[PDB]
Amino acid sequence: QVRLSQSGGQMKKPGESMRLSCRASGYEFLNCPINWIRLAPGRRPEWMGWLKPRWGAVNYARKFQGRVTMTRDVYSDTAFLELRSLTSDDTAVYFCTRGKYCTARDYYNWDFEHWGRGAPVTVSSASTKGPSVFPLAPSSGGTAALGCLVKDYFPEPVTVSWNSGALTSGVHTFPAVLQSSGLYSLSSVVTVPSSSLGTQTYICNVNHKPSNTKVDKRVEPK
Amino acid sequence: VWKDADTTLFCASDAKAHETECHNVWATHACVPTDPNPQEIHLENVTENFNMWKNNMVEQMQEDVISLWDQCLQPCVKLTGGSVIKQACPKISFDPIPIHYCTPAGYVILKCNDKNFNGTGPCKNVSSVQCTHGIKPVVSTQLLLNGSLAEEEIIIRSENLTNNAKTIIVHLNKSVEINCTRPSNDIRKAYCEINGTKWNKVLKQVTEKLKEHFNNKTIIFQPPSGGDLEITMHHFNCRGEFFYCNTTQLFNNTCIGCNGTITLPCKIKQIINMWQGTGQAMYAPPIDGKINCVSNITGILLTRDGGANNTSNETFRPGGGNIKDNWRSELYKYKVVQIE
Amino acid sequence: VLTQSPATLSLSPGETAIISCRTSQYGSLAWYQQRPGQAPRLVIYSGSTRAAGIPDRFSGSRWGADYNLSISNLESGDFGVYYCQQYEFFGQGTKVQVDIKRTVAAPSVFIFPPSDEQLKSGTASVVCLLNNFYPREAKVQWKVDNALQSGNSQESVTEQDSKDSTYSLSSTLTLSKADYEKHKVYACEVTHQGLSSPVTKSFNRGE
Ligand SMILES: *[C@@H]1O[C@H](CO)[C@@H](O[C@@H]2O[C@H](CO)[C@@H](O[C@@H]3O[C@H](CO[C@H]4O[C@H](CO[C@H]5O[C@H](CO)[C@@H](O)[C@H](O)[C@@H]5O)[C@@H](O)[C@H](O)[C@@H]4O)[C@@H](O)[C@H](O[C@H]4O[C@H](CO)[C@@H](O)[C@H](O)[C@@H]4O)[C@@H]3O)[C@H](O)[C@H]2NC(C)=O)[C@H](O)[C@H]1NC(C)=O
Ligand SMILES: *[C@@H]1O[C@H](CO)[C@@H](O[C@@H]2O[C@H](CO)[C@@H](O[C@@H]3O[C@H](CO[C@H]4O[C@H](CO)[C@@H](O)[C@H](O)[C@@H]4O)[C@@H](O)[C@H](O[C@H]4O[C@H](CO)[C@@H](O)[C@H](O)[C@@H]4O)[C@@H]3O)[C@H](O)[C@H]2NC(C)=O)[C@H](O)[C@H]1NC(C)=O
Ligand SMILES: *[C@@H]1O[C@H](CO)[C@@H](O[C@@H]2O[C@H](CO)[C@@H](O[C@@H]3O[C@H](CO)[C@@H](O)[C@H](O)[C@@H]3O)[C@H](O)[C@H]2NC(C)=O)[C@H](O)[C@H]1NC(C)=O
Ligand SMILES: *[C@@H]1O[C@H](CO)[C@@H](O)[C@H](O)[C@H]1NC(C)=O
Ligand SMILES: *[C@@H]1O[C@H](CO)[C@@H](O)[C@H](O)[C@H]1NC(C)=O
Ligand SMILES: *[C@@H]1O[C@H](CO)[C@@H](O)[C@H](O)[C@H]1NC(C)=O
Ligand SMILES: *[C@@H]1O[C@H](CO)[C@@H](O)[C@H](O)[C@H]1NC(C)=O
Ligand SMILES: *[C@@H]1O[C@H](CO)[C@@H](O)[C@H](O)[C@H]1NC(C)=O
Repeated sequence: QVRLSQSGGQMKKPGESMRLSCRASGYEFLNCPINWIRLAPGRRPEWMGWLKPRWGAVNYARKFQGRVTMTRDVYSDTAFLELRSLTSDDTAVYFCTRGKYCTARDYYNWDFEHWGRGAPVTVSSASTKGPSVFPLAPSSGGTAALGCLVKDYFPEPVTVSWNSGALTSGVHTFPAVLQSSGLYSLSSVVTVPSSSLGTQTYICNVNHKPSNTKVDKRVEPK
Repeated sequence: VWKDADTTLFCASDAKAHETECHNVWATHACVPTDPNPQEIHLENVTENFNMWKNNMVEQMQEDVISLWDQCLQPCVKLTGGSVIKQACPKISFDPIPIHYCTPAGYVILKCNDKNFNGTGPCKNVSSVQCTHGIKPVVSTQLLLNGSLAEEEIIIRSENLTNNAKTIIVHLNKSVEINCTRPSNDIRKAYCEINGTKWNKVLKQVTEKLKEHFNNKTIIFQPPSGGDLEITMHHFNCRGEFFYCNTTQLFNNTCIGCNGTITLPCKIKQIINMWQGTGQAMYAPPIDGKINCVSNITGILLTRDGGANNTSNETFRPGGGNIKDNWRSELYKYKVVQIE
Repeated sequence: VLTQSPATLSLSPGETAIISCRTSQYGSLAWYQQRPGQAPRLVIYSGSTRAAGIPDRFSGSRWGADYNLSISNLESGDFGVYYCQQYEFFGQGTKVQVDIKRTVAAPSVFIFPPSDEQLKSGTASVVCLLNNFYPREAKVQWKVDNALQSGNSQESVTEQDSKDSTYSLSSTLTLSKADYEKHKVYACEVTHQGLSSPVTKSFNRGE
């Protein structure tokens, strides 16, 4: 069956360039164009260009001419995309696509039935940074709320558990938000009985794999 | 009475036994003689739909030409995958001859005699033939060589003009010679001469024609954006040698000086990419002595820049990389139908 | 070229969603569905033709330049964002989201002062939690010594809880340590459909 194996996402700074590969399989690679499309959250999808693997003929969208390059390796059915002179506008999820109608006699390019898993590309002048984990201590119906504030980390994602996962009831971890500094920050709260603030111990396990930082932040009443 | 159908066609030609040229021999082994007195019967009050982009004749011609090259243009080594199959690499006397395509019993070819017919849609001057006109299987990119000309005006052909994925074939109504030479005594460097005035007048006419299918939008030509040399350059065959020509000067937007003789840098390659499918092929070093091919430029293969949001421009670039389109540029006016 | 509407569409399971797309050109129009964090899936092409694995519930129709995609009997999986396409061009997208209906539930409101540890870094974040409420619309109003705070904060909301169908919202007001130490009374005022009157949870700095 038709499978578009894409290379993973990556982290970039403005001015650098990026390279993405997409391995085709399950069909004759020369029969039909391969397209590249980027999707930025809250923005109109952008077709970048197609490549016809036979001669490597390309058609690049006006917007990208000069900056983009599309090549392929016929001997291994792999397609390649390079995007140069990156800015923060190039932050999107880049896909490779192939239409549905694909035979040796004819094709229709634009009914994209087959997509790659995606490759999230983020372009920011922010460097990788471990998060600072600050307590949200409770005070004094009969329930108290406490939590972790996970501030100033780059990039996504960060993971939060409570009491090493032994506490999952009444837990709300919020979608992280992008501060004007460029760093991320999220809060994770949990509701507990008031008759436990002095007995049961509450620890917020924050793990941020990119910077390789783990924090076991104990939240206790001030 | 009749209905559209796909059958197995047979070929006819004027190949002679005394001619030892490769394509000629191929035709003595594969074809019957050309019908001495061809009868073309006209159909009255008949309108039929043609579709050059859906025509099995193209497929058959493709298989034939693949066979022809298989027995004539035999490369020294073929690099597949994978393996590297070596073989014999003789001198090649190759010069394409007209081949007629003919229908077996029970079938018949319908032909469109409409002058400005673009290849798809209804035709109202239909006639019946038993054979196509002579068609030289000339394999080339960007430029269509030694083909037939449009009988009236320049014609733009495309499965759908707004689909940038679709090739655009420009059919000229007046040809322009291209004179390619490789001197005697670097034995790979060659050149191609074209009369600037003629070519520019023609190009002017195709831009002014293209402008009609784009609601008075400014039309701009540009060099290819990428791809193998076979497609980024004018690629063709002459005297068994494989030529590649830089066609930048051919698509100069300003020249509409620039009216003398346009001279193109060319190169003769021994390592080429096979148009048949996947794989590179190596050929023996070029023969000695002056090599010269004079061809008629009859058509142009274009590709329109997509994503052209806004603007008052439309950009076109030469080639065009699917040889089946070379065949379509000739077979556009025919379709096979079954009787009863 | 392609104008797609409406921007957003909040609907309950069972209802029918009607997304529209206006063209100015012609040729095969297609609809795609993208679920949060997954690759888009072709849903319809030629304006009216379902793709493989697409059930009868999805259907498309046409009138001149106008194209509709209609999804009847909405279910959890269907929610996400939809795109129309004509050749290389796409629409702005339409976000279709799930709101399972339930009885109105007022927010539990909690306010958290900045930790000493954070203050030591020379910055201060005041956090206000609105826990388990319905419907999703709600307003948070920051006040610093009774002064209304416009543009000094950020909100974040969870998706609708799978178990109880409620929402939770977190609002964070950030300030320089000096500004934080300039004022005394930090209040969070919440208005919602379940509250007969706005609820203000608050605290005094350094107590
Ligand atoms: C690249 O491909 C595209 C198509 O993929 C080519 O675009 C079109 O080519 C043809 C030939 O010019 C024309 O196709 C049209 O198809 C219609 C049928 O579609 C169905 O849906 C219709 C929806 O409503 C449409 O028709 C009603 C009237 O019945 C109009 O009021 C309304 O505005 C819509 O146009 C159904 O109504 C219909 O039953 C079908 O089920 C035809 O309806 C349409 O008729 C055209 O001609 C009529 C006069 O004969 C005229 O009254 C209509 O308004 C309409 O123009 C037509 O056959 C399209 O004209 C054309 N594109 C456009 C302008 O839509 C494209 O040409 C090709 N590119 C190139 C360069 O070749
Ligand atoms: C587009 O279409 C045109 C024709 O319409 C093609 O042009 C032909 O090109 C072929 C190949 O280049 C030409 O074939 C050659 O003809 C020559 C004729 O020799 C003349 O002079 C000799 C004396 O030297 C006379 O005996 C003879 O009668 C002629 O007057 C040959 O020289 C060529 O080579 C021959 O000799 C060499 C010797 O080494 C051998 O290797 C060759 O095999 C061969 O025997 C050759 O035969 C042909 O003349 C052209 N036609 C015309 C009339 O112009 C284009 O090729 C075509 N373009 C493309 C891209 O397909
Ligand atoms: C080859 O084809 C081209 C068309 O692509 C021919 O050029 C065209 O010639 C016709 C007349 O034969 C021109 O039409 C005329 O224009 C004038 C000017 O307004 C008008 O008075 C006439 O009524 C008529 O409409 C047309 O402009 C011209 N097209 C272009 C693009 O220049 C050419 O004649 C053909 N050549 C051969 C050898 O047949
Ligand atoms: C070709 O000409 C026919 C004439 O009816 C027209 O309908 C069709 O749109 C044309 N096709 C193209 C793409 O040139
Ligand atoms: C082709 O070009 C060569 C080299 O310039 C020239 O000698 C010859 O006369 C030309 N042939 C024609 C037909 O113009
Ligand atoms: C070039 O082409 C024109 C076409 O009108 C012709 O008249 C002229 O003689 C040619 N000139 C040259 C440089 O050979
Ligand atoms: C063609 O010519 C231009 C200028 O003559 C040159 O810059 C270019 O590299 C040449 N080759 C190709 C393949 O464009
Ligand atoms: C759905 O599309 C049809 C066809 O254009 C349109 O008439 C109708 O108004 C659309 N649906 C709604 C609810 O507007």
